[PDB]
Formats: sequence, C-alpha cells, structure tokens
Amino acid sequence: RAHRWPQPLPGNDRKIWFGADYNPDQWPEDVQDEDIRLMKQAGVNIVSLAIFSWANIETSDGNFEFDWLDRVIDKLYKAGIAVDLASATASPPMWLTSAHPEVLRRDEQGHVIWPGARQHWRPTSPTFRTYALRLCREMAEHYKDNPAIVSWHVGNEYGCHNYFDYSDDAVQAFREWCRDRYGTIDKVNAAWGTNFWSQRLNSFEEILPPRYFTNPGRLLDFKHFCSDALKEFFCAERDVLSEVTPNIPLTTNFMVSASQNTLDYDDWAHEVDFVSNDHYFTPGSWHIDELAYSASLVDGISRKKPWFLMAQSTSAVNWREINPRKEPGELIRDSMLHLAMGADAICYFQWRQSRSGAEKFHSAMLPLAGEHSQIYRDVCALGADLDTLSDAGILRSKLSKARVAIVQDIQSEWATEHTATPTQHIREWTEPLDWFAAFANRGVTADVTPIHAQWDTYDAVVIPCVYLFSEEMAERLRTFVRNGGKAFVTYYSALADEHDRLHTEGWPGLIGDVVGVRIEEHCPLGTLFPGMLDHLDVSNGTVVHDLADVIDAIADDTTVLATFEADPATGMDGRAAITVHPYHEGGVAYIAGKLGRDGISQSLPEICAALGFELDADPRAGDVLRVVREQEDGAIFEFLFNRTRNTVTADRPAGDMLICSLATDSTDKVTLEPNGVLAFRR
Amino acid sequence: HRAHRWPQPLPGNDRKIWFGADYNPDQWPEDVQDEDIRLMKQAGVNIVSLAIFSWANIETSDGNFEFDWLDRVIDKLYKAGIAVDLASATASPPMWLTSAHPEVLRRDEQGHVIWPGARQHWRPTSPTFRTYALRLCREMAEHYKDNPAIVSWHVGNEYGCHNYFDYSDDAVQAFREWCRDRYGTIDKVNAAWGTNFWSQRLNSFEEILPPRYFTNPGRLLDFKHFCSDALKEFFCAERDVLSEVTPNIPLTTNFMVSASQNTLDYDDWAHEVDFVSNDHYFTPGSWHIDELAYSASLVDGISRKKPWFLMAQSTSAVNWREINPRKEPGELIRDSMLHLAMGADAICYFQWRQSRSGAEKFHSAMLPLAGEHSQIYRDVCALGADLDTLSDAGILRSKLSKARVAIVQDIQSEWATEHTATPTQHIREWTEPLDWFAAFANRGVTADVTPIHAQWDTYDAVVIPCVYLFSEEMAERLRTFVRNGGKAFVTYYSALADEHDRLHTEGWPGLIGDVVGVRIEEHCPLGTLFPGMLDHLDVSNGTVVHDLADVIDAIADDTTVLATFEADPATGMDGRAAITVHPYHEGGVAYIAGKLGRDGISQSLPEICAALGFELDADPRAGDVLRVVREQEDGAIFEFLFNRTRNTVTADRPAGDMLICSLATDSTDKVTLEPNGVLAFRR
Ligand SMILES: [Zn+2]
Repeated sequence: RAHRWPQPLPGNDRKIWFGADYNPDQWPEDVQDEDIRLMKQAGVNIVSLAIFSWANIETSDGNFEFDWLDRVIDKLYKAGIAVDLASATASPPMWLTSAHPEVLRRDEQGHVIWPGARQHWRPTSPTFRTYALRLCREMAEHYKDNPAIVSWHVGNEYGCHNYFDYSDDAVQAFREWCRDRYGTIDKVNAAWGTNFWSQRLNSFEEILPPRYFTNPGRLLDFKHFCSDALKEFFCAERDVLSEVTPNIPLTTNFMVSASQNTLDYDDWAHEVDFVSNDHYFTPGSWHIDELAYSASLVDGISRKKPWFLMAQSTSAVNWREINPRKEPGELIRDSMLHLAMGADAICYFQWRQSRSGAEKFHSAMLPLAGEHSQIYRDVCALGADLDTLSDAGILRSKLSKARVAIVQDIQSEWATEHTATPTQHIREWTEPLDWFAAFANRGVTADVTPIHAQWDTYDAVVIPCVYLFSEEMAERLRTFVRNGGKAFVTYYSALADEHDRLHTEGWPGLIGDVVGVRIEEHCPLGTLFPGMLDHLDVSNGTVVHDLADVIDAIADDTTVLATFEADPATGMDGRAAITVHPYHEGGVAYIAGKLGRDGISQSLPEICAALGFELDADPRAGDVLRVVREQEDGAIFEFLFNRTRNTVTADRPAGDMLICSLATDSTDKVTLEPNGVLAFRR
Repeated sequence: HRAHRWPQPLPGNDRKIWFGADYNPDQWPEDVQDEDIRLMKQAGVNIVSLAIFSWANIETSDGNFEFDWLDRVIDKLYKAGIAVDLASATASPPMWLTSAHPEVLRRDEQGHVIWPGARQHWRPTSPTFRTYALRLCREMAEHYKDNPAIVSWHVGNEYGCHNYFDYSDDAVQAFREWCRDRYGTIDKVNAAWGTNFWSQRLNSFEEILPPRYFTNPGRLLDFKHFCSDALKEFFCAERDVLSEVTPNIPLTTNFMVSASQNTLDYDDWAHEVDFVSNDHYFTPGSWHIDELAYSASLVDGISRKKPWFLMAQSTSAVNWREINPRKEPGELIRDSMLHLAMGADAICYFQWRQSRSGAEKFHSAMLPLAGEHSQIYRDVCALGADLDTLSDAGILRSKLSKARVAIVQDIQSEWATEHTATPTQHIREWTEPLDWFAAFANRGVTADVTPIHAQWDTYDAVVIPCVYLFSEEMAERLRTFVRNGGKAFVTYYSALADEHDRLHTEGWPGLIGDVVGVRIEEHCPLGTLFPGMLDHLDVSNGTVVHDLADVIDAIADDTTVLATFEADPATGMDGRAAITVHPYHEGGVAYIAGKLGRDGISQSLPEICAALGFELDADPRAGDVLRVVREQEDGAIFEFLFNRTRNTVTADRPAGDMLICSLATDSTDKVTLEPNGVLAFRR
C-alpha cells in the first residue's frame, strides 16, 4: 500500500516532525498560550490530539461537540503547529459502557473487565464497531478541509491490553476466522492435531478458544486471530476516514520493541500509509542496542521507507517495578538513534507532565519542574538539532542496506511461547537481539528484517531461533545459499511447519541438506534441581546456557569449528557446537546453543572467516555504532553513537559535522563521551 | 480528642498493671476452668478477655441469646479475683447468620463472595449486618450491665485485618457517599483525582466506582481512606450502643500498630476510644527490638503520651508467617518490658492456653500444650511477678518522657507511596521513620515516634521521613517550627504531592523549598531489574544509597553540602549533593537525598547533627543499650535498660533502686546486660 507522509502546513517547508501528544481537554483552557509559546521555543511543529478524548466529543449518545477542540486547533494553527488528529476511538465514554456492557471484554474465566481499565472493549464487538465508526465519520466530516489537520492517528496502540478477549463475540469470530482459513473442519484437525488426552473436532461449532495445557497449534492460530481481529477493526476505521478525507494520510501507533509479542506488525504494516512506532527504553546495558534494534526493525517493517516515531520518553516511564531516569544526553541520543534508523518524525508522550492520574510520574517534554528544567532545556536543544538536520536535507533519505540481515518473526515467537516446549527459558525474540548486538560489537550495523521482508537479497542472513519453517521458507533459504548467500543458523530453527507441526526424520527440518547437520533431540540446561546440567562450555572459550542441540551427525563436507566440553556422562562431550557447511556457492554456519551477546561476539571472527564474511580486525570496532542514511543524490548521513560506558575516540568521518551531543569534532579524530552522538554529511 | 478512661480494678482491689490474655472457655470443656484459673493466679494473671469470637455461642439462633456458659466462667474468674475485659462478641457472625443473609458476605475485586470460615468475611457497610451486630451489642450490654467483674469493653476484633477491602454493592454506594460528603460536588472530585491520561472526567457521583487490581492514584488514596473511615463508623456505632447501656465501662478496640501496618489510620481511630489498645507481634531477626520499640513508641504517640493497653502479643512463635521462629531466652520478658517502658499500663497475650486444633494450634500461648512444666509458663510466671513488683513501685500512670527528637509517621503518605506507577516499588513511606528510629538509637537517642497530627512541632528536632504528602498547613507548621529554632531532618520522597496526591510543581520538595534549600526536578531510582542497571550510589562519607536518590539540580546560596554522590560520571550523579544542611532563621534543616538505611543514617548522624547543632553523646558505646524513661508528676523516674546487641554489654549504673532484672545484673558502679537483657530502675 502507497507510502504517504504527513505534509506541512500551507506556507511551510517540509521539516522533520517534532512534537508530542497533547491533552488540552484535561487542563484549564487558560494554559494553552504558555504551552504553545514553550512549544514554539522548543522547536515543536506538531502535536497529536484527541487520542483519548471520546467522552469530551461524543459527550452523550449521538451528541457531538467540537468547540474546545476547534479553539485549541485554531491557536495551534496560528502558531504554525500542525495537528496529527486521532480518530478518538481508543477510549469509550462511561455512558457507552454503562448502556452497553456487552462491549466490555471478558478474561479467561468470564470476568468482565471494568471500565477505567485501558482498552476494555471487545475488538470483535459489532455494537462497539458501530459506535466507533460513527465517531470516525463525525470527526472526519468536521475536520474535512481543515488545513491544520495533517494526519490521522487511528485509535491508539491496539492490543496493548485488549489483545485477548474471551467473550461470546470473540468465540464466534475465532470460529469464522478458522472457517475462512481452513474451509473445512478436517483441515483444522489436520493443522492442530490432537492433545493426547482429547480427540478430533467434529464441527466448527465445537471450536473454543484456548485458556490457561492447551493445544499449541490452536494457541498459535488464536494469537494469529487476535492480531487479525484488531487489524480488521483498524481497517474499518481507516476506511471510514479516507472516504471523507482522502488526502490526509493515516497511521496507527505500533509498539515495536525486542520483546513485543502481541501484534504481527509486519502484517499490519500493509494497512498503513506510513509506519509509526512507540518505543520506550530498556534500562541498563541494553539501552542503546535494544533501541537501535527495535528502530532497525521498524525500518525493516517499513521496507526502508521513512517512518514516524510517535512516542518515547524524555526521561523515566511509569509502568515498571523500578523506573530509572535517563542519564544526561540520552534524551537527544535516543532521538538521534530513531532518526538515524530512518525516522523522519520524532514525537514524545506526552507534552506536559500531569499532576494527577496514573501517568503523573511519567516524564514529559515539559516536566512539573516547568520551563526551568534540564529536560526542557534538552528538549529545546533537540528541536534545534532536528531543524538543523532538516535544512541539511536528511528528509526521505533511506537507512542504508546492511551487509547482513537478522530475521525476526512474530509467529515463531508465538510458537516458542507454549508451556510444553523443551524449556520455558528459550523464546524466539532474544536470539535476533543477541545477534544484532554481537555484530555491532564487531563494528557491523545489521538490518533487522521481518521474515517476509527481502533478507534473501543481503550478502548474509541470520536465522535466529526461527522455529517455524514452511516449505516455501525452506526454499528461499536454500535458494539464497545455493546462489552464494552466507547464512548463520541457530538452534530452535525449523522445528515445525507453519501450523506448529514438528518436522520428522530429524532437525533442522526441511533444510538439513543446506545446513549439513542432523539433530534428534535437545539438551535443555538449567538449575531447576540440584545437580542439573546448567551450562555447556564450548571449545573456543564461550559458554552455552539454557538449551543446546544434540547434534547426532554432520555431513561429510561439514566442518566443526567448536565442540562442547562437558562431563563425558552427559553424552555431550566432544559433540558439535558450531559447524560450517558449504552448499554450492554458500554459505551455512550452524550454532547449536544460546551463546548470548558476548558468546556470539566471541565466536564471530572464526565463523565469519570460514564463511568468507570479512570483518574489521580492529578491536575497537565495537566501541561505536555507525548508522547511515542515504539520499538519491549520493549524500550520506553518518551517525556515530558511543556504545560504551567510557569516552571513545574514533577516526573522523569525512564531511560536514551537522549535530553533536556529548561529543567533539577535531581534524583527525572524533571524540564521543558516553551516550554521545555525532552526525556528518558526506 | 475523647476523654481518657482506664479500666479500673475489681471492687476491693488496688490498682495493678493488668496482666492476662484472651481466654477461650467456650472452646474447651468446662472442667478445665478450675485448672486454668489456678494457673492464672500462679502466673499473676489479673485479667482475661472473653467472648471475642463467641457470637455463635451467644446468639445461638436468630433472636435467641444465651449467657449461661459465660455467666459461670465470669463467676469463677470473679471469685478468683480475675477481672474481665468483655468483648462485644460481634467479630465473627454465626453460620445461621451468613446462611440466611449471604448479603453480609464481602466481595473481592472480581465480585467473588468471601466464604464463611474466613475471618471477617463481612461487609463493613452492610446495613443488614449492622442491625444484627448492634442487637448483639445491646444484648451483651443489657445482660452484663452492673456486673462488677466486667471492667472494660473489647469492641469487635482487629477491624480490617482482612475485611479492609470490600467491593460489594454496599461498598460501591458507601464510597460515593463518602465522596459526596468529602467533596460536595463532582467538580471538586474531578479536581482532586484529576484524570488518567486515557480516560476523562466524571459527570456525576453515580459514575464513581472503587479502584481495582493501573488505577487513578488520587482515587486509590481516597478509597483507602474510605475503607478506614467505613470501619471506624462501624466501630463507633457499636461503641455507642455499649456506652449507652453501660456508660461506666471504658471501651476500646484492639489496634494492629507495627512498622509496616498499612490499612487503618490508627491515629485517626484513636480519637474514638477511651484508651488505646494495641496488638503487636515481634519481627524476627535483627529488627526484633528496634521494630518493637518503634511500634510501641508509635502507640504512645498515637495515645498522646497517655497510658495504653497491650492487648496482644506472642509468648513465642506466631503461626501466620512462612517461617515462624520461636523467641530466644529472655525475649518474652524483655518484649513485655519494652511495651511497658513505652507507656503501656497493661500487658496481655494471645492466647491463654494453646489449642490442639484449628489454624492457631501452632501459635504460642501463655500455657503451652507442653503444660505447666514448660519454659514459657515459668517465664510467664516470672513476668507476672515482675509486673506486680512494678505495680507496687508506683509506675502506673507515669508518662513516656518527652524525647529530644520526634520522627513523623504518616499512614496517608504510606498509602500514596503504595501506588504501582511511582518511580519505584521499592520505596514505601513506612520503612524510613523506622530506619531513623533505629539510627538515633544507635547514637543513644530514644526518639518519640509521632503521627503527623501529633505535636512534633514542639520538639527540639523532627525527622520528616518520606512524608510524601505535604498540605499547605503542613508546610507552614514545618516552616514555623524551623524558623523558631527547630531542627529538621528531611529526606527524599517528602513533600511530593498535596493531600490529594497531586504532585507539587516548579520543583521538589514542594512548598518547603525555601526552608529546605534544595531543588529537585526528578528522581534517580536504583536497582537490578535489568543487566547493567544503576543499582546503588556511593556517598562521599562512606555510606551507600539504595533504591532511590533525588537528583538535586540546585541549592540555595546559604545551603552547605555535607556529602556528595560518587558514581560513574555518565550517570549524571557524580559530585551531586547527597546530604545538605540549611539555616532558616533560627533553624535548622538537613536534607537527605536518598535511602541510606539504618546503618547509613547512623553513620551520617554525627556529621549532620554537629552541623545542625544537635548535641550527641560522643561515647561510641551509646548504641549498646536503649534507655526508655517513664515520668511521674511527683518527680518519680522509671528508667528501663535494654541490650540492643548480640553480646553482653556493660553500662554506668543508673541512680536509684533496681526493680526488675532479666538476663541482667546490678553491681555498684557498673550494670551488666546479657543479650536480650532488661533492667528497670526507680529514681
Ligand atoms: Zn471468578
């Protein structure tokens, strides 16, 4: 579906968008002039409105009021601040839930989710759909041809909570979903099979949603269904809006992060004009790498098209058990990281910190400390930096193509989440992250690519715990390697087909010819009981934890790079841990256990040399993350990030210094403090 | 603010320190009572509490009340010279009541009916239950009217130990009315609670629902407050029936005051009793002594230095923890003495006789299953003898002396700190005063723990420990206190929000920044939730901050920095102020920018106190023993000494007559206390 970016207010040039969601219907109106003045001072050129404002718009059934919203849009418009308008359907009013409790979601035991909870509505509720679609229409009619409205923010963060509904509506929708996908009940039974204690289904009317063992095939599809049910609802809403206002681009805010495991966002991405994401930092060592990863993923989801950062935090969030604040410079750096990874818009949640409500301790662009605060000063500096990058022509440039793509796959994640796997300590989502960080440690910025993206055009691909391999997936991987591709393939790859039906005759399934390895069972690892086998040393100085493959046999042309070292009694001593295997013009290395970020990093030079993937032999390669956006004219925008907890010194990129935070430009070398960032144009 | 009335002796008897426990005769055969009574007399037991859970044995069926079994045992107790603290007997309703009226049963957050057999399975706001309860109160009062054995009323039992949170239809309606009464108009409600970013304001009181398992923190604050008020009302209702029929019997209800108690506003409830009574159970380990001393001090603060009643404690182990450690030799006597020293004029246990069955069977008692020939019973006897000795020495009605420093405790600040969307779940209000109590004790200063509405503003110094909620009136008291020469210790997590949990603006601490001399824009929470997370901050005086530090952006020109943080420069905390001191006219303000814990505070106390001009004993042995002092009007002084450490210590002998000693020794020049030892002197 066609890429469509939000366009400037009439009279304005195209700028990197910079703003936050704004909630003036929750403040007295006399506040707005100060907010706007501070917005303009910060370099803020957009705000997102009406997201949770339904009860202030449809104040009673059928009755729509727009006075307050028109007044604030008017003020914002005169200051030159655009409005990313919401469908306002995210959070229904109390009169709606009180008159119509059948729109309220049910949990696994039939407990009604009380209003006041966020997203307490059934995505498959026909009644709620009618109310919501009416509101979309009223909103779209009213703001039709208003030059202040530059995009639609449809709903808000779908499935942040209402992902799992067990109401009657959901039960029927899941049946119909199964009907559309499988046609006949025989094909369903073929897909799901049977739990040993139960028997085949006789009709679609016998299908019930899985609850808290469950049928893994049914659970896989049920998760799939939940994403589709919410996708359909978003599409219905989007379709109402583009009918009335066909020239205003539409989006909804995704929640892409390394561990996100609800929506298939790559699938959802086909239904948006532009991809927008909300990302909040992971505290600690993973702060930089996980943000970089998620941002790389969003761009992969965007097929290297410009995307929109709809939300992040200026400092601490409010929803963890412990909410650390951001360190100095991280506010700007994090924003630059999203930017470098292809964003052409940087927004926050929220503009102004609140004195009450559950979000009161959540940071904002304008903290309770007010205009005289380090955050606000940093927000202003950020606005200036984005303005500077705008003028240097960064807009619409694309995140350059990596030498290696790391495959991410939401469905394999779903499959790995079942409670009867070899171990609960292995999930799909951590392996791609680990590979991203390890390559970064060797000075290689990878592209994180969803499984349906074109990773098979890259020089190399990482296949990290891709549990689910369809035959077509097997062919792409086979074709890729035969034609010269280099592949890194790990444990927990190709265990089953698209229906979670385990492959037979040995693991990895389907692609054993390419990989050159056969596995009959796994060796899970841990400390659950005294004396349990908790780790396996690998012969190259690394250690595997949580799970290792038991490699039974390798092909005659398979080379062993490293073996496991263990007590002989385990049957794992001398067994292959890392292998490399030629397949025509490629190209396949196999990693038989979870090595973690460092273990992979430690193994990378030896694996890469055997595959013929050139690595920088510089031991300082990992010190800084280089992220590069490219224009058609050949202009290159290189961002540099300190990955470490110490000041580093690096060779100066060629070109003009555009931006610097906690960093220093010199003639021969460049200097970045911890959390520092530099941007150059060459 | 109600008039103090202490339970008075049986006719013909002198005033003695009360000593007893709740007694269980409707759960034993009657032929046991003579032996129990004989053993009580031998133990020095002069009082028991009866009928607490005995409703089903009194109103044996709807409308029918029998008192025979109870009249008989009271008679036996009376002839033995043992007084009775009678209960309203309304704590645990009979099954015939819950069966005919399940509408009295509580609902959980999800609407599940709490089944009978759980204790306090009843709705505090049930009108049907209140009528049944008040009928029983009246019957109890009619029947024991003018009975001379009955010296007090034990109204109900430990309100809100379990039934604090009810989500039934009654609670929903009661909470609206509670809100209507407190705010008048829905405009005032919405102004108080604000909005969650995802929802919008209320249009009417009828739209108000109780918060459940994120919530609106302002609403949750008030809901907790409501839950306390709803139970307070029910107690007042019962109390009013009993004092109407028998106006000459003083009434109480048993509180559960301990360092971490977080349900009822007991300071508020204290305004509704004739005398304050408390139930306290020891905290095992290093905190055993200090937490008991703290809790007892608090009761005395709550009681405005008037005598209070220890209604319950354990002789040895309890039964409701995951591991129930037993008491060490001497701890039984010491703990009773610790309560006593902190102002109790009564010492009672749960329970008199250990039971063979029921969930309490492993809970220790005054008379264990092991029987009369047991270490606990021998100890009980020695204690009873010692209380008689202290009675004759004239300790009754003496007051816990006025400390040089008060430590402010605040249930509402605790409530507010309990919300799941704060900077961290590892900071609660309740631990901070406790820490300060222990630290001063480690420097030889017994502090008075004072609830926020007590007169901490008359003391030489005050500790403001995580007092999250600061009203404008609260800010003025502190300002006036310090201006007029008071010395204050103020910590992180103080003055964050107003009384409605609305965060103060322009910087923290709110309102009192002029006094404190420090400005904070945000917090720096600490922990190990993720790898490489910042988990601690070294302080330049050798201490370490955990869980949370303030980010102090700027200080006043007359603010002096005593210690700074030491950290990775990348954190933005390196060299930043950790402990400051600030003159404000004639005071008086030290700021502590993170959680130092007992040892960290204790280490910091000399340098802070020297700067504030608070004189400390330079004796490094100051912490070895806790000195607690009760005072009479005539000038009589009762000084108790408690060993705080795990080794035998030696101290300068107090002046006066040695009255009591357990695991301790009197000598001419020096005094000796073994671990867990206690001495008492009259001077
Ligand atoms: Zn239920």
